[PDB]
Amino acid sequence: KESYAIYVYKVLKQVHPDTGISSKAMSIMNSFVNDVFERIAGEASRLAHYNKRSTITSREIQTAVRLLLPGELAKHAVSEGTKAVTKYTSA
Amino acid sequence: TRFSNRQNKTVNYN
Amino acid sequence: TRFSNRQNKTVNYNIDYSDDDLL
Amino acid sequence: GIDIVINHRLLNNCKENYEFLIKWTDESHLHNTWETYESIGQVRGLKRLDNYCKQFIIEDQQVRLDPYVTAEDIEIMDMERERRLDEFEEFHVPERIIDSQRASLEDGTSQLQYLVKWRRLNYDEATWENATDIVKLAPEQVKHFQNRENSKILPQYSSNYTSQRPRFEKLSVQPPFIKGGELRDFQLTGINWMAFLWSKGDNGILADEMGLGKTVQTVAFISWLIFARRQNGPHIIVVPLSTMPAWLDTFEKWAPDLNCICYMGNQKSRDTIREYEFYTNPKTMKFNVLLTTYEYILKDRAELGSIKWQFMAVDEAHRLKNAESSLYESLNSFKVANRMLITGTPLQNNIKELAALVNFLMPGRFTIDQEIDFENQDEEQEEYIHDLHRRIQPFILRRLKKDVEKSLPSKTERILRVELSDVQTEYYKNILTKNYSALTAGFSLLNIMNELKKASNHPYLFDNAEERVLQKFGDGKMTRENVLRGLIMSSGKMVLLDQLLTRLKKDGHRVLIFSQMVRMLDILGDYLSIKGINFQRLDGTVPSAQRRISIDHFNSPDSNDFVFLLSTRAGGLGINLMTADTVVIFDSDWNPQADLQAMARAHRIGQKNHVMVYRLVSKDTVEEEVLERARKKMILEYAII
Amino acid sequence: KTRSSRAGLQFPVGRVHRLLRKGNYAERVGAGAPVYLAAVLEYLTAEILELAGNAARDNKKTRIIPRHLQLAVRNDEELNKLLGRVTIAQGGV
Amino acid sequence: TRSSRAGLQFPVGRVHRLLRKGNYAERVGAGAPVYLAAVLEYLTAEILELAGNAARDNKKTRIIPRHLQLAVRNDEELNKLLGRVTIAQGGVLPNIQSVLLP
Amino acid sequence: KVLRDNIQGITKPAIRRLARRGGVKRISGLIYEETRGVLKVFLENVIRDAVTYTEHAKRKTVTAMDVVYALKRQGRTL
Amino acid sequence: LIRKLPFQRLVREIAQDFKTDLRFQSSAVMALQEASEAYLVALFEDTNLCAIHAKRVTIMPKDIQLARRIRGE
Amino acid sequence: YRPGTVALREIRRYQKSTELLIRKLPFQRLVREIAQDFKTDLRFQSSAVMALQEASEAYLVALFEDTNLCAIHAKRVTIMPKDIQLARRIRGE
Ligand SMILES: Nc1ncnc2c1ncn2[C@@H]1O[C@H](COP(=O)(O)OP(=O)(O)O)[C@@H](O)[C@H]1O
Ligand code: BEF
Ligand SMILES: [Mg+2]
Repeated sequence: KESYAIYVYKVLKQVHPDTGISSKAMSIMNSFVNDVFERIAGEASRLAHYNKRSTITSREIQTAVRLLLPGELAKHAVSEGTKAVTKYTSA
Repeated sequence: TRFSNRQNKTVNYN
Repeated sequence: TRFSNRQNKTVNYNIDYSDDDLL
Repeated sequence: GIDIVINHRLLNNCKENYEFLIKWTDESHLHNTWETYESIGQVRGLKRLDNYCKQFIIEDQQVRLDPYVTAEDIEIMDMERERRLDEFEEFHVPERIIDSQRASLEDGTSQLQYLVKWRRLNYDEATWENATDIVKLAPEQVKHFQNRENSKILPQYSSNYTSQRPRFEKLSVQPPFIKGGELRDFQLTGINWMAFLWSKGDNGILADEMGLGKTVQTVAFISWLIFARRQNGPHIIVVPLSTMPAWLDTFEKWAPDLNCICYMGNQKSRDTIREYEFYTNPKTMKFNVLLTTYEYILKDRAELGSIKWQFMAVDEAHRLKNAESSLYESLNSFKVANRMLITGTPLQNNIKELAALVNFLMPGRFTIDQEIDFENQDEEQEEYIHDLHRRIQPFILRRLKKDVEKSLPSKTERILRVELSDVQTEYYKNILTKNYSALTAGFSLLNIMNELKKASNHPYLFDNAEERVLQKFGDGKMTRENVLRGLIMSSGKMVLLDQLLTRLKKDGHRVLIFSQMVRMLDILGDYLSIKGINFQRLDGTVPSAQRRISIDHFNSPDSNDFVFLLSTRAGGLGINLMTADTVVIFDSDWNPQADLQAMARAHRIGQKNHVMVYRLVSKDTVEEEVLERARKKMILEYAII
Repeated sequence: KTRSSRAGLQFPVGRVHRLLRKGNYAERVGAGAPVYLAAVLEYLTAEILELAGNAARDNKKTRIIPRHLQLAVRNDEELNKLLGRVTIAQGGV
Repeated sequence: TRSSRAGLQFPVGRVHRLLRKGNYAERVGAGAPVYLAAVLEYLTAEILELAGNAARDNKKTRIIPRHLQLAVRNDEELNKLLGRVTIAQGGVLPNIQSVLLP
Repeated sequence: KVLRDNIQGITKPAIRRLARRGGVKRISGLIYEETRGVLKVFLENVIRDAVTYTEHAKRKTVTAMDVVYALKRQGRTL
Repeated sequence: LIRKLPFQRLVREIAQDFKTDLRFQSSAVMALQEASEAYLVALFEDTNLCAIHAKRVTIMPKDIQLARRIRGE
Repeated sequence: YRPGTVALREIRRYQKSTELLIRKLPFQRLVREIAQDFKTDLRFQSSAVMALQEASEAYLVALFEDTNLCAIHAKRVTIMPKDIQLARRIRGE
């Protein structure tokens, strides 16, 4: 129920609208999405606790993703996050 | 339209 | 809650068709 | 290539001295010849001769060297010999020609070969063989082939009828198309009412009682509509496997001149049937009627669904219980001008099944829905079930022998309440109590009802029980008689039925045994054999030919095998056992109608004498509750009538 | 406009912002964090889906299927080494 | 009400009012409008049942004039009753004379 | 009917197919019994924890989600 | 590749050892098949690497024991 | 598809169709031009024009069916004006 398949469909149409997806693949994407989410969140939490912080911010996640993620994917994703939050905050 | 930032090896999957 | 009780044949409606052997 | 020999005649002595009635991979059964090991030499498939050499060795060992083999076991060996050799001789007689072609030979001459199918045998064997033998062995088959080549009963000869349906009304004349016997008023009125229903335009149900003629009636009606209604386009008859030969036999006696086929067998068989039997100039299809089983529909669902069927007919139509059945799906992916559903009882269990049937006849036309449903007593449901009754009544035909033919003698039916053995009491308690140690001594509790029910029929359904029983007897293991006793004592029903069987043995009575449980029918098979009884078994495992010939022999009046043992799921349906006066049921199913069907297997047009029926009921065990629920289901039948 | 559309993002910032509380990850969460998270989630899935789309397209199939995902995932060493312990149901070797 | 006393849906009071208003007769017996309303709504129930079946076969949720024309021409009795009657957005029963076809 | 399936159910041809999928060229006839043992151990490891997950739900039935939890952590370590 | 009926009967046997009474979703059985196949194939690839390192075409049980020790333990 | 197939296609299309077959503005123009001959300056409800249109089409198609029946009775496929005149006379018009 609390699932991303509609968002998967959005980005699927946004990335390869010529491709359908099996419900199996869609579920795998949902499992994948949940896995990466809990991975980054669990890390950022434990980093915040290590920093004695009761709050999580962009820096914590920006640090955590650079920890989790391969070097290119990291700086690309980091730039995407900073761009996005810049647009969000500038709005 | 959801453009990809990384420059990566081209693959043939056929 | 209402129903016919006349005897009736069996009848069907079909709008559509195909040009099977007109090639 | 080598093909495996019909017979043998005169270890190194066995290899050198003897001679064998070979067959070859590309030559029909009539090409059998007597050949010898050095004369053939090394040839592809010689391991078959090795296998037959081993068989012949063990035959010599069993027939000649083993001193224990009893005279009746030698007689059973002689039966196996002569019965198989006669069936090989039947393979040596053609049954069908499929087509003719002239072909060039290596001498530069040419010969006319007929594609010949063979008796008891199918289109895997069937092959082009020179007509020179066909014309002398079965000129009747040549005549029939020349008919079947030329009937003009084919899809291209009939239109799309649905736009118009002329009336019909009841008639009092024997069908002139029919060679196979003599309809009475009830069969004819079957024909009449089906013709009237067709003439309203409709699809119908036949539920005059089980064994009352439907097969002959349905072939007579299909003949009438082919001839009368020009229904030359294909008709599909779907049939339970075991009865497919009888349906064929019906045609082969009642309208033998019709061009109709049965569709079965491996992909090769079905392919050669499609291309040679169905296709003309591959398409238009040579046959007027195809018999199939349910699963052979799924085997060619879209392929056969490509035909414009003019008629669907359905034996044991309660095989179609619900819309979601893969069969029900496939049959509604098919399109047809007419549907006719045959079963001596129209519903097994519940209103939803009948709703699915009537939707299959006339989808959505009947306002039958859960919103009014079978509360055990309710004025509203009882009103609506009588309203549905009167709505359907123009579309159902139903009668009993009580109506149809008082000449047919009635059935005695009785329950045989019987006590548990100590073994039964122990195991049943050990299901009521949860004893994992008792399970470990002989292992799942995950369906307690099934465990206790099968125990309640027999504790030997737990394999360690036979050991621990015969060891606590101690002598039980030691001899055939001590085994026989240690077995039969272990269930009260077995003791009672052994007494009754001994009485019938003195009577000379002929009897049918039924059970739900194949392992119990195995234990009983072993009991019969150690008791020296002559009998046949039938269950869903035995393939077509052996089961057919078993039924044939048991229906043969000289059959010394006075007992037939049957599964319910396979054996309880479709078949006539007119040689049997008596029927016994070890255990009723949840569904009563299956029991009525089993009764019908005895109870038939062909039954000569008043039948007797007995149900082995254990005292104070759940089957009484099963029986009451089955009776409630029968109350639903009594409500719809 | 909605926080996602304000960021241009195609993911439920409200859900994940809620989930950051619902998972106890911290008793406080700062407004950019769920936004920044959503941005990288979108980026990550896009990279894999692009490769998987090529895999389906190369296999002449419109349907992306576990095989096509698996082929993509194992072909990028970074994704593969990132996902080295992920196992794809019905994804062949 | 009178309609409810009869168990009819149609407005017996309305039809009685019309029977007066139409000046069909100086006297209108009280049974007349009940009987008329009954047979009227029975007729409408019949043709509605047929139009519904037509909508089902066309696989449409809404009954539309085409379905009415199909039903009413297909029922010989109604077509006889309506041999000089026609409807907007109707249409001929789909049919071709066999001799025209190859 | 004397044999027991739990060993026998995993059988020479299926093992051969797995090896071929694993790119193996040839195999000693001894290998199969090692792999059955290893398989039992591997299976034994996961299912025990799935049982304990099912215990903590106090349910009689074991779901794929319980399997996913046991298989998730155990698979990453192994 | 591996046969659901034998596989699930084995699975139920082992479960029966721990609980002695179970029910299973078919999805659970499927997942166990997928896991076991993947694990076994990986171990085969390892043991093949071992066999070729020992310059054999045949894999040997020693190669299984070694691979399992080095990776698994 | 073999010539004349177009006739069968048109037949099945227009029998499937219910919609008006004739240009509406020419029709309304013509009718008001005729009405002017009976009486000047009439205004029209548009719905009146639509009703007249429907009646006109229905009457014409009825006549065409009648003339086709005549034409087949003459054992020819081409309808001829004499067929119209006969059909009208048999209808007593
Ligand atoms: N018209 C008939 N005349 C003589 N015997 C008949 C007739 N109809 C059926 N029988 C007998 O009934 C038997 C067939 O049973 P059948 O009625 O075909 O089963 P069902 O119709 O219930 O499937 C045949 O052996 C045949 O002898
Ligand atoms: F189908 Be009948 F009852 F044998
Ligand atoms: Mg039958």
